[PDB]
Amino acid sequence: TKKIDQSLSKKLPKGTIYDPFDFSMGRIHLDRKYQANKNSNRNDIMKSGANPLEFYARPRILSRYVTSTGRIQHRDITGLSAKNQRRLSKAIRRCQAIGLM
Amino acid sequence: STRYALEHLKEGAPLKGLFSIEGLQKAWFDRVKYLDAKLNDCTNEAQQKPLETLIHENSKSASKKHIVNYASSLYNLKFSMSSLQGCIRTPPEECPRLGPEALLQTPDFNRTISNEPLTTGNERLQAALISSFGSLMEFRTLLINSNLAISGDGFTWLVARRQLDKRAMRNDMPNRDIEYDKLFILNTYNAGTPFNFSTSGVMNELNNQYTNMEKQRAKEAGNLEDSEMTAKQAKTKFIYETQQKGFSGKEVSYIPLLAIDASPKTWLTDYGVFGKREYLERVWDSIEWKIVESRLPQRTKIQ
Amino acid sequence: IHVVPKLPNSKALLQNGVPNILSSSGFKTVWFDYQRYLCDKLTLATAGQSLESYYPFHILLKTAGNPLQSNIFNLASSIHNNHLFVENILPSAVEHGTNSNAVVKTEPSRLFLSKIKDSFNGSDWEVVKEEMIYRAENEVLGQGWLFLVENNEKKLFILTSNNNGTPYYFPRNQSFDLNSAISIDEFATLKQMKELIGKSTKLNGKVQDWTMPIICVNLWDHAYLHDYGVGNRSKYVKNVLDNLNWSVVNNRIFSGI
Amino acid sequence: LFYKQHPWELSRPKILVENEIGDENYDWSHMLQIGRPLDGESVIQRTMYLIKTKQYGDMVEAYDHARYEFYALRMQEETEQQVALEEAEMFGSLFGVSAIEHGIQK
Amino acid sequence: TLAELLGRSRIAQVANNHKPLTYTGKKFHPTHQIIETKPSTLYRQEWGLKSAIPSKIKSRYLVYNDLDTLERITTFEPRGGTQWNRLRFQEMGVPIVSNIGRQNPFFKYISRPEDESHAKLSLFKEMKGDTDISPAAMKKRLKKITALIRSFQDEFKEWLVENHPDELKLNSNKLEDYVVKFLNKKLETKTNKKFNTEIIGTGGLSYSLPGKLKNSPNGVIQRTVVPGRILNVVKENNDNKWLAAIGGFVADVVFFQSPPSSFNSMGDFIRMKTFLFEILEASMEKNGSVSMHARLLEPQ
Amino acid sequence: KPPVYRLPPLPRLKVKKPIIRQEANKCLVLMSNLLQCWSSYGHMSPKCAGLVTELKSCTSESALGKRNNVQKSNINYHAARLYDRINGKPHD
Repeated sequence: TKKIDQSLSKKLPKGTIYDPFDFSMGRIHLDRKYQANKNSNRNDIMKSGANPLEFYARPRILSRYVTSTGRIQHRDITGLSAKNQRRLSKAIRRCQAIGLM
Repeated sequence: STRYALEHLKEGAPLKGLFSIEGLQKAWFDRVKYLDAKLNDCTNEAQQKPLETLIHENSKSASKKHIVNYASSLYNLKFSMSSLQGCIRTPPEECPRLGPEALLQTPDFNRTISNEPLTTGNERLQAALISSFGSLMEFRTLLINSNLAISGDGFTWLVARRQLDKRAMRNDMPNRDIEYDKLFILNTYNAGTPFNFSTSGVMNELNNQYTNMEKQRAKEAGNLEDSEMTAKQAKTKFIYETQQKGFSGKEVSYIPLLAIDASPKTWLTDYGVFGKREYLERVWDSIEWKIVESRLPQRTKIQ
Repeated sequence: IHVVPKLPNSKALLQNGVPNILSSSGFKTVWFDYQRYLCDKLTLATAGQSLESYYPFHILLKTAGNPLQSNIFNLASSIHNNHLFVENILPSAVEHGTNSNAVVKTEPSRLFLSKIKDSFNGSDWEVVKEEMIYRAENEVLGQGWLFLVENNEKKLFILTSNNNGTPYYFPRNQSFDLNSAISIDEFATLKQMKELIGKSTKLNGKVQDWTMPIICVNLWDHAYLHDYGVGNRSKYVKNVLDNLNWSVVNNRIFSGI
Repeated sequence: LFYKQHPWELSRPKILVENEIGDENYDWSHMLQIGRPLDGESVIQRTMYLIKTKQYGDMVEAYDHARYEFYALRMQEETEQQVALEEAEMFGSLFGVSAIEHGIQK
Repeated sequence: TLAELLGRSRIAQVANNHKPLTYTGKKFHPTHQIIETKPSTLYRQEWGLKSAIPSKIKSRYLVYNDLDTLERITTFEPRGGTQWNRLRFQEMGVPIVSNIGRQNPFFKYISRPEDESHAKLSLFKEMKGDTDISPAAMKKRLKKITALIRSFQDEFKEWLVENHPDELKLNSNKLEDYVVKFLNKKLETKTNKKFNTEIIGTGGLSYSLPGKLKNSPNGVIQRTVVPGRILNVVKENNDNKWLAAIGGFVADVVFFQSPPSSFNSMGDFIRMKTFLFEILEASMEKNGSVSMHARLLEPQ
Repeated sequence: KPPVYRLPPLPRLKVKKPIIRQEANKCLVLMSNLLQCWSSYGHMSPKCAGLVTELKSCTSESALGKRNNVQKSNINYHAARLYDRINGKPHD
């Protein structure tokens, strides 16, 4: 067979430097273990400094912090500060009461 | 031998600012006399053909190497002293001799410049140098550093690649064939030549003789080739060729424009063991850029 | 920091040079100036690195196989070679500064003259010296070194190096000048050497060479120009080989006691 | 700042083991010193000497002046190594494994 | 004093670094200073750090973050492999060139205001170059600056009525120009980001000046041949070039006309084979990466 | 910022059932393939000849082959050895 699963091969980006270890299975496993959604902050409005309570009339943004059924995600998952989690939950509950979410 | 004489090099007179009287004797007069004698003791045609002819005629032959080693050593030495005129800097024999502390001085070749070609009217040479080396501070640094790196005998050349890698009717039109694509710096060691058309491929040619001779002895032995001698010799030959090819074809030649001598013979008498960089600094301030601009071919404006 | 070794009877060396070979000015250039020049450059190249704690001979062996450390190798080889040359041409290795000894008559030992006959097909020492002078003039166009070396087979032979070529490690002997033309026989030697270096299994691609120098002659311009002049290097090599210190050269031949 | 501007200077190995701090006799009028490598610290000590001697007033100007001295020394060394390798191969030096070859094998 | 000595100690020379020792993102340049120990010191677990490195470590190169921690261990990784990437780049003898034809950053050039005609582009970059700034510290750039700029009102309320009164009575198209110049002229004396942390040129990867030719026993080298590896068996999606692994760098390989048939045959194991490449050019991007372009030299 | 959770002083640091990677038996995977091969191409179909030959060799002497991959985890040995050093407990 001339085919390998993507999970068993690492694609080295262009312009990056590499070591011989980057072709091993250890690199594959190490990349899985340390795979965190750290790029969310730059794409996370609520981790930028905006007040989540100003989005109570924008269900599309709020729908990014609820599950498929509408359950607000725990702070352990959202990664927000205590204040933003508190404000975000209020925004979602207010949005639900207005009839938008 | 007036055949190897320059009008600015007069016995008994010093090249002011670079060589003293005792330093110009040893460097040039006492040195050409030896090389001439050795060239006259190897070939009887020394006083018959031009030096550059001997260099390109007896080349690639191991039996005539001594004719070409002395012939190309006297050519390089003349071509180096030809572009030197002198400087207003204090005479080398009146300055204190640099000691060990010189090795700790920081070179200032990236902050200041001096004796640029354009300042003397050679405007076409300055534009070419800026185009190929980026600037005249980059050129000066890459030229003084390349020569300073040479440990023993050698020359640092300012060359101009010839854009006639076609090989068809080559060397038939003294203008259509004298066209330079880009300028470069090249280092030669001992009796090495900066042309590269009469020497390129020597190792590949000798490599192919060795493999054929070994292959014919193997046939006498009666062997079934090898698993990776045909794939290793092939790779060695494929790399030897791909590394000597030109942009279009494989005829890459170079036109000597300038040459700085790195041999200790030139600078040891006047500057001492620690004064090679001082020698190279005074050499830069003693280059007549007119002679260099004259040698410069006409740009190949295919662009 | 690599410092220039102190030489025996240094006050005499700075006043009357080396009798019959170099003058006071000539010896200041070759040793007091050039050796300082080399050691300072070696310190600048190796300071802050592991190589600073190793003697020059060990540095050249460690760096012999590393292409991009050739600059360090050249400096280490030159420093070791220069003190090998300055050591066997020195009036007396012992420091007779307070003994004011002026009678040092050193002559080839019996073991040295026996190995010369064995390895040179019965040729005498005088004839071998003529071959050494000839080899230097025809094989070293520019700078280099002339060595009389002994190999693992107890055979003395003559090796010439271009610029800073070590006698200990054949891949870096630099005995062939590839700037000029080479015969098919020389290309075969180079091709055979390359094959030997490729048979080594070590990840550093290094081979075993047990060659050791016995006599060293500096063929650099720093040693002869000032006293002999351009073109007179054969008169310099003749004087060096005729005024060698044989207490040092004899001690370099392994006896086995 | 220096290692933020020159990230690849980090790739040059540094030895933290001291020899004898008391023996350091350095004259920082020049950047090169006998006994120590040329590295980022050479630039910093040169910058301090300039500000200490009051040749320059602003730290930025002294730092920039030292940086150029550092580039010149770095360029002379990059050429000495390239040329030394080229000159050796031209005299018949042979090398078993190059750095590129070492990486391929690993 | 002891404080003076400490500031100059070899440990002080290493700049503070807390970047993750285990980073799984894109690596473009070295992030940690390599520490080297001699063989003699390695035999005694001496690295010049606070504590002995465990004897299990056989490498002579490491990278560390903290000398000591609350876990009573040193935070280090026994690797020094970014040095071999730099030395392999040096062996390829390809000088780094500017694709924009900018001045060489390693030379003290006499520059002029040719690019200074964008005073309003960069004077406001100080407040507009705030991509990753706090929502309130960036807001402190609005009141803190306003007071500073508002302190020059009297100076600009007299200079403008003494040097360009016509514009004040005709149009503000030129007044805005005099404002941008005024602040810059009154800010060049100031020190706002007087130290620039941007990478300077190659960042130290190469100090080689373009122009020099490589002499070889077989003549001057015209094309640099370097062994490499093809990573993917299908060109980069959306790009007309494949990717190769040459000397610790990932390059974009351009093929003459066709792709060798070993590609289809090998498939996803193409990286298992070594090909010969030619390095066309090498460029440096602002992120600090090296843009190496290669060409798959195929036996012909 | 990622919340670090620090444990109180503990009588032990131990994994109740350390996980181990148990490589699959080569003979059982061969049997699972042969059984599938017969499900598609049919029982005794000539397409499964190689599978049958391989299975016979795998199980010829031992029906599960030479099982020589037994392993035990060392996490509990290291965890108990290093806990006192790395727990960050204040001095006595």
